[PDB]
Amino acid sequence: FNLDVDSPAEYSGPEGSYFGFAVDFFVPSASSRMFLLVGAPKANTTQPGIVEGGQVLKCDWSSTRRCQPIEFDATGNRDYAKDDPLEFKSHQWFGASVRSKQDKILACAPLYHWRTEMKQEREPVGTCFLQDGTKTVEYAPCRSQDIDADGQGFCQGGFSIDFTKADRVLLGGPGSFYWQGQLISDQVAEIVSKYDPNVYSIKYNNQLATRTAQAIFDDSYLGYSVAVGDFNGDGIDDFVSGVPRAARTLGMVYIYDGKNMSSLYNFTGEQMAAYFGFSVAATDINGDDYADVFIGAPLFMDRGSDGKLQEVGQVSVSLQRASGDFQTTKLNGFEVFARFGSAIAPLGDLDQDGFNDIAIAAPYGGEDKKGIVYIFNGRSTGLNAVPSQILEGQWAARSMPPSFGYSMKGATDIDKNGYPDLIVGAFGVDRAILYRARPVITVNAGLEVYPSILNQDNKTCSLPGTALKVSCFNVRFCLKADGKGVLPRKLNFQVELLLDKLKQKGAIRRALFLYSRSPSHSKNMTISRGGLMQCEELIAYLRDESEFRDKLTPITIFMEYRLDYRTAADTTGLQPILNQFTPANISRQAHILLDCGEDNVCKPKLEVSVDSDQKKIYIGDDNPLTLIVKAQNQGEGAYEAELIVSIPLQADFIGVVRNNEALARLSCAFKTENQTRQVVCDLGNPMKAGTQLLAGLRFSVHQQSEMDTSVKFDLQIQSSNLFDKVSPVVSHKVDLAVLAAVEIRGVSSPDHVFLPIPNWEHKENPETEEDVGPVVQHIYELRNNGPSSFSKAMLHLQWPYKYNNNTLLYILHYDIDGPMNCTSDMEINPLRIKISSLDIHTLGCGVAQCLKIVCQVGRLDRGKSAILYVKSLLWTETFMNKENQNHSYSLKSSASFNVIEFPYKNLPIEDITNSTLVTTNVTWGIQ
Amino acid sequence: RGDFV
Amino acid sequence: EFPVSEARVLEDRPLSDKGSGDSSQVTQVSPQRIALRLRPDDSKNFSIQVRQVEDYPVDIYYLMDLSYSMKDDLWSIQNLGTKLATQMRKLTSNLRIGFGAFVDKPVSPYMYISPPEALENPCYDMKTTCLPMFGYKHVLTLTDQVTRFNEEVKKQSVSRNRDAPEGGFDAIMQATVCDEKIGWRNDASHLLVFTTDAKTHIALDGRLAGIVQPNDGQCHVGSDNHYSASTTMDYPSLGLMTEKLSQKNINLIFAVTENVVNLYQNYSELIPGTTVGVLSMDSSNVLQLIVDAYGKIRSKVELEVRDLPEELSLSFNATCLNNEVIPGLKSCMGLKIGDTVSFSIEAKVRGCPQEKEKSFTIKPVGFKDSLIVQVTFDCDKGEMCSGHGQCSCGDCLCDSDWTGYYCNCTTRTDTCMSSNGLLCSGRGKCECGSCVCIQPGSYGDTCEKCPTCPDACTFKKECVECKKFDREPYMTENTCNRYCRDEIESVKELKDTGKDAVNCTYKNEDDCVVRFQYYEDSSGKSILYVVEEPECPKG
Ligand SMILES: *[C@@H]1O[C@H](CO)[C@@H](O[C@@H]2O[C@H](CO)[C@@H](O)[C@H](O)[C@H]2NC(C)=O)[C@H](O)[C@H]1NC(C)=O
Ligand SMILES: *[C@@H]1O[C@H](CO)[C@@H](O[C@@H]2O[C@H](CO)[C@@H](O)[C@H](O)[C@H]2NC(C)=O)[C@H](O)[C@H]1NC(C)=O
Ligand SMILES: *[C@@H]1O[C@H](CO)[C@@H](O[C@@H]2O[C@H](CO)[C@@H](O)[C@H](O)[C@H]2NC(C)=O)[C@H](O)[C@H]1NC(C)=O
Ligand SMILES: *[C@@H]1O[C@H](CO)[C@@H](O[C@@H]2O[C@H](CO)[C@@H](O)[C@H](O)[C@H]2NC(C)=O)[C@H](O)[C@H]1NC(C)=O
Ligand SMILES: *[C@@H]1O[C@H](CO)[C@@H](O[C@H]2O[C@H](CO)[C@@H](O)[C@H](O)[C@H]2NC(C)=O)[C@H](O)[C@H]1NC(C)=O
Ligand SMILES: *[C@@H]1O[C@H](CO)[C@@H](O[C@H]2O[C@H](CO)[C@@H](O)[C@H](O)[C@H]2NC(C)=O)[C@H](O)[C@H]1NC(C)=O
Ligand SMILES: *[C@@H]1O[C@H](CO)[C@@H](O[C@H]2O[C@H](CO)[C@@H](O)[C@H](O)[C@H]2NC(C)=O)[C@H](O)[C@H]1NC(C)=O
Ligand SMILES: *[C@@H]1O[C@H](CO)[C@@H](O)[C@H](O)[C@H]1NC(C)=O
Ligand SMILES: *[C@@H]1O[C@H](CO)[C@@H](O)[C@H](O)[C@H]1NC(C)=O
Ligand SMILES: *[C@@H]1O[C@H](CO)[C@@H](O)[C@H](O)[C@H]1NC(C)=O
Ligand SMILES: *[C@@H]1O[C@H](CO)[C@@H](O)[C@H](O)[C@H]1NC(C)=O
Ligand SMILES: [Mn+2]
Ligand SMILES: [Mn+2]
Ligand SMILES: [Mn+2]
Ligand SMILES: [Mn+2]
Ligand SMILES: [Mn+2]
Ligand SMILES: [Mn+2]
Ligand SMILES: [Mn+2]
Ligand SMILES: [Mn+2]
Repeated sequence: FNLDVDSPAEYSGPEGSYFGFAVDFFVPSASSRMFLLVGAPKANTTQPGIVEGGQVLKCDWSSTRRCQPIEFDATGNRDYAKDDPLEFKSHQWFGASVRSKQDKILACAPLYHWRTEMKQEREPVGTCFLQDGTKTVEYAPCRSQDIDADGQGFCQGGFSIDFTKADRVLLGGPGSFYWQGQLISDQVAEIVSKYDPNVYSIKYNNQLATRTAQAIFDDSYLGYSVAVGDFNGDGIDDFVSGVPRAARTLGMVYIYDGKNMSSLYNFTGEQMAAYFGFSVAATDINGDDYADVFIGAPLFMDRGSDGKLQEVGQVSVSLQRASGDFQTTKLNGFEVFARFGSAIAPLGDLDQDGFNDIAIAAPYGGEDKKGIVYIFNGRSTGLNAVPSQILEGQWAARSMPPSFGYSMKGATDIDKNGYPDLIVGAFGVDRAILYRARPVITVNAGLEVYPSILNQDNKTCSLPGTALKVSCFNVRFCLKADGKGVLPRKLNFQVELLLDKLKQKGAIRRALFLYSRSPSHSKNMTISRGGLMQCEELIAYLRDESEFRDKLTPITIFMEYRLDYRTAADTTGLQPILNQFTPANISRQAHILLDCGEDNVCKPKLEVSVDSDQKKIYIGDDNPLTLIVKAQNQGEGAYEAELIVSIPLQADFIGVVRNNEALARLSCAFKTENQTRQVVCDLGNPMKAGTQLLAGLRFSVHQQSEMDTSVKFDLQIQSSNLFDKVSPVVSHKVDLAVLAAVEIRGVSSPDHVFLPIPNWEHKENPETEEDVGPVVQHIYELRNNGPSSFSKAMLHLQWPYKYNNNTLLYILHYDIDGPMNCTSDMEINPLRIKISSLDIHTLGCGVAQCLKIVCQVGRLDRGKSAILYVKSLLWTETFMNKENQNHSYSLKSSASFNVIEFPYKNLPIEDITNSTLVTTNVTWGIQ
Repeated sequence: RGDFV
Repeated sequence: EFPVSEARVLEDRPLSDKGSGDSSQVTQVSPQRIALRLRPDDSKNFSIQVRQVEDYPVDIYYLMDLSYSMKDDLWSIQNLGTKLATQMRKLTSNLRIGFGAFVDKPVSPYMYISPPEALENPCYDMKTTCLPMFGYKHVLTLTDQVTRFNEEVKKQSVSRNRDAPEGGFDAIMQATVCDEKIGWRNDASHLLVFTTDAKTHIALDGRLAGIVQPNDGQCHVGSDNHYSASTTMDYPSLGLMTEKLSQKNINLIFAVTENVVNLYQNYSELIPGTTVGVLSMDSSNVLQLIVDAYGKIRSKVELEVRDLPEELSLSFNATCLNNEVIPGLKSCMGLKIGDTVSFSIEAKVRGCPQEKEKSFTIKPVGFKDSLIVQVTFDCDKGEMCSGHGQCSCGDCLCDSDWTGYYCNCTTRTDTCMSSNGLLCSGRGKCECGSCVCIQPGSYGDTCEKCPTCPDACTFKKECVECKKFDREPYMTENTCNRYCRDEIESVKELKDTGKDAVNCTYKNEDDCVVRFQYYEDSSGKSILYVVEEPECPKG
């Protein structure tokens, strides 16, 4: 949450060189001090005939700020023949990628072109350079016998790179094959040991690489982004990479094995052209020691308030769970075209609170697209979604956007203070900024006044001006502070005490300070240790009763305080800061003795009462609940009375009521502070005797699953009275109920067929639907609406099969949707009739042969259904036009259901049943 | 593959 | 005691299907300009009518992918001059056409990197002498002569690069922001057809090429009629396109080949107001998508606010079908060119801010016509009003696009819209951005799902008994047009072949059994075939 923003190390570079397109920390093993590495592609070099070859520069945080290039190549292009170069280094973008482990640092020129060993070419195969103090080898895993835009001809390996814990390099190259992409991990010493300046295509032993794939995977750009951490069960690091153009521009992020180089997991974008994968980064954001994946989609479009698409950017935070799988969330940008997820750079534990941090950057954000860096914090639960601080670019434009924040690195404390720093880079101006983390002190306040209950007529102390005995009371204010890292020993403070502050401009400052009759006294102080708590105290009086009135309105003492600068380290002087969520004040309050009397001490009799308004709440939705409270005080005046309403985990607090007349509008305020969710209500500070109240408290519980037969609340009044301080604790529970409004809907496809029947023929031994008749279809759906779920039910279907040995509506085959298995008491489609090729009216199972179909159902929650799809054929033998009056039939089928089991045991339940019929009427159309 | 097959 | 006015300062009136404004200055939005004056915490309801004026003039710019893969889809592109003209004549008196072509960023990975220096004139490592790649070239400004168009369009040929994706979004952009060069008439219906063979480069793709600068939505097409910043600046994003596309009141059409359709369909779902048209049979043009597209483009009227000050929130009620009045909406679909509509806006501040003109527009997308509204205002420890969710104090004062006591309810209706574009599949009402199905046995996010709903042969039935018989409810409601579009057609006594459709049967009030058939070919084309000559009782 805090890093100095007043004096960050500002480093610059040549104009038009993109100084800051890639940044890093160089911390040598053989040296006490460390440095900043700033890649600056486009930067001209002394190399013979090479234009804009680029160059990584080593910067001195020696507060000198001079940055001189690091010698990597120095040579120019090699030849294959006379005036027929082998390579073309000019405009290779060397420095586009920069990575340093200990003394060794990898750098690359992703736009390095190479004429194949065969024909006159010029393929952007890309190359790197690996230095180690003096020794320097060239790593170009893509420059090989495998060429052209089918192999690694346009690989541009080096586009993104990274070192694994156990020295191995993850390198990425987007253009391999046909822009499919490629990841190639080679162990370091192999890259050094196998270097041979006479081989343009070196073979490394234990090399891991991702081979060519199927054509449909072209132009996916695997290797645009690279990050690495442990995802498989265990071991070292596994390869994580963003494929921005995967799944038809949706994007994806592939995770591979650090051993096999086999696929572990995959992530997919949700919106096309959003660039899911432009930026990836793995880090353990919640101190459970599991890497968390972070993908970036700087072109994501969320819906603004007005619900109109907005291109603001989005970062996907996937927390790694124990089981191997993840728990992901999202996090959108704030300004449009800012490109929020552009660069996700992990920091150390920027406040040493014991959890990790990270910073996302919207480089084209802010006023004047100067760019903004948002730093977020880690916590037990995961990542806190609110930007704890925002770094803001502060450079002009000059040609194109400063792109401040387009690149950044942080995870190393470049100095004294035990806090990680950060380097943000802005290539649109050719600069890089080092922001140092500031030391965080957590300080504790203390304030308590000796007499709490001041006594009007008590003469205890001698007034300064004139020797009089005024109502005396004393007030002390202790203060302990604790640091972490470099800062301690000299802690200078500025505490301030205020007497009776409820008195605004009205100046009825009822309490005053002794040696200087005033309600406003200030003091200076010091300490050091995290347990060492220096203290102090003062003497305040209560002016004579004759000069003011009150009837008791607590005399509240207010202690505020502040730190000062000139408290930290030599280098620039890096002043600390109080922890993020630390209140600078503390109030304690006095109460004038009044109506306590001869017994002399107010001993109040508190009692909490509550009713059973709406005795139950059904499992599922958010049930509206109201508690009708009754806080009484039958004893003396209870100071700082307050109702404390203990609510479970299922419940939640809406407010009081106000929509009533008989109920009071308490000053209730929900507060889970400790491992207890509470309501807390002002029952009036000096809750006078015989004060009876009655208000309503609005809640809404969801459920805690089968969680017994009932949820419960705990009620009790408290007060700051030394005697009879509280009321009894009163528990109020409500029963969980079961309600599942299940129902059975049914329908017929042709719900009516006209018998004249278009061109049909009577077959001796039919063999197809056309030969049989039309297709009558019946759809049966069992759907649970009631809030409560059910785990097992029974569906029963009665079908109109035959009438006097004659088929009518012959079932061919049926399908199911949802959690249901079915069974026909008769073989369906006994004549194997397959698809395609070259009593007056109603016919229920009561007056016909029955083809029954029994279905086993099990668990249709909240709003889920289950559906039977019966597909039959009218036999067309509903055909006796020779005698009587055949004319009309109502082919009726019917289905019933009986819910027979719920997940809630020990909860009252009644069987749910109901049925329905579905008719298909065949009538002689014209007759 | 590419600007062709 | 608080004078809150809204005097209508302007009033040209909707021109009656007058495509050509012979000194009549065509207008399609009636209130041309109102003037609000506001008390602190006050509202003033007003209205606006918009008309799809008949014979509105059209411009049609053709952006053609001229890379080596379109080779099979060309020449008969003579069609354009001729085929646009004719099939569009029946909709406009004034039609200007123009076209440009593109290939890809003539650079580093995309371009045929000089392998043999003899290849700055491509596809020579195979031989066909296809000329060099270019990026985006503007060949012909929007004009009257279709013959002059018919020809310059035959002169064009395929170039060639190596990447499957082709950019061209770069073209869509320049075509939009280079109004001068392109000749976009601020008074005509602007169209932009995008014909392509395959994939496309989106924004960020150009990092490979070493390009790290964002598209400035500026016009960079000078005298040589070539996008100059092509090689120095990335491809434009869906957002910038969207934005510029809507500002310059231009309509993007995606006339692309089959293999790659669903891609541009999915792409169109993100650049709302964009339509996709299939271009495959042989290949040079087919079924004049343009016509069916322009028709489609002008099927709905959607109001779009521009420059509205934070303080005042606008609520809508749109009466689309004959004084029916649909609340909480600001778009009407199903319209045929010529129909008129009206929405009632209701602006409202929340404690009036500081004075100034603060004018702002409200206009239907695609049109120049706009109702400009000049606003003015007459203002010369623990607050329990809460419960959270955008609820301010004094006692809950919800922000813009948030209603309800607690302020949890939304004015948004976008999340209520179906695949077909109808609010809740036409079976329920949007309630706080969420449908609550008027349950004919349905459910589902947008009440799309309803397996127990009756066979289609019941919904369509009412249409045949209206469109082909003049006598059923849908007619008895005057709503048997915008509400029963489809496309009926009296089949020749015999039933069709396409066995991937259904054929219905029923009895009309005249006790005769009518026989029809619902079908859906390629643009999802709804088409009914009524058996001319229903079986009736003989005697
Ligand atoms: C590196 O030097 C080159 C020239 O030595 C600079 O750019 C070249 O300058 C010529 C002459 O003005 C221009 O045509 C081009 O800008 C470059 N020439 C060619 C052939 O491309 C370049 O700006 C310098 N780079 C930096 C980062 O300073
Ligand atoms: C992650 O996604 C990729 C691509 O969709 C999957 O890789 C493909 O897997 C199939 C099945 O073996 C192969 O035929 C293809 O060659 C693979 N293509 C590529 C580019 O890798 C991969 O299986 C997915 N990984 C996981 C863990 O689901
Ligand atoms: C002392 O009183 C409170 C600290 O408890 C400060 O007032 C606000 O307290 C709320 C507590 O939730 C914070 O959200 C606000 O941000 C505080 N105000 C400010 C300006 O930070 C108050 O400022 C403190 N100091 C003084 C002199 O009263
Ligand atoms: C099928 O026909 C039957 C009657 O033959 C219809 O069921 C009911 O029939 C009685 C008897 O006249 C009527 O009074 C009821 O009004 C009918 N019910 C309904 C819902 O109309 C039934 O309507 C017909 N169903 C279909 C799908 O054709
Ligand atoms: C079965 O269906 C519904 C409950 O979901 C009830 O059915 C009756 O309800 C209405 C009559 O007042 C109508 O909608 C129905 O036609 C009517 N049908 C019957 C058979 O009563 C009924 O309470 C439910 N029965 C059970 C046991 O759940
Ligand atoms: C926020 O809006 C919701 C909209 O659904 C409202 O909540 C309702 O939820 C209950 C579901 O059983 C209804 O029965 C209640 O009538 C209603 N809740 C309340 C307190 O009235 C409501 O307006 C808002 N939610 C809350 C908790 O107030
Ligand atoms: C109903 O059945 C199908 C519905 O798709 C249609 O049948 C026509 O197409 C079939 C497939 O090519 C052919 O096998 C049929 O011969 C043809 N029918 C006729 C009359 O030519 C049509 O909609 C309906 N057919 C009938 C016979 O009612
Ligand atoms: C590597 O070997 C194979 C290939 O994926 C696989 O079965 C195994 O789980 C992988 N991991 C290890 C540790 O071998
Ligand atoms: C007498 O004086 C004070 C005056 O406030 C009174 O509250 C208390 O009873 C006595 N003080 C002490 C220190 O006992
Ligand atoms: C297009 O989107 C739909 C899903 O909404 C589906 O057809 C498929 O996932 C996408 N197809 C293509 C080619 O993008
Ligand atoms: C929307 O509903 C009608 C439409 O005229 C009218 O009440 C007003 O325009 C809107 N509603 C309110 C409450 O103003
Ligand atoms: Mn591992
Ligand atoms: Mn974790
Ligand atoms: Mn932390
Ligand atoms: Mn530090
Ligand atoms: Mn007492
Ligand atoms: Mn192409
Ligand atoms: Mn083609
Ligand atoms: Mn290309």
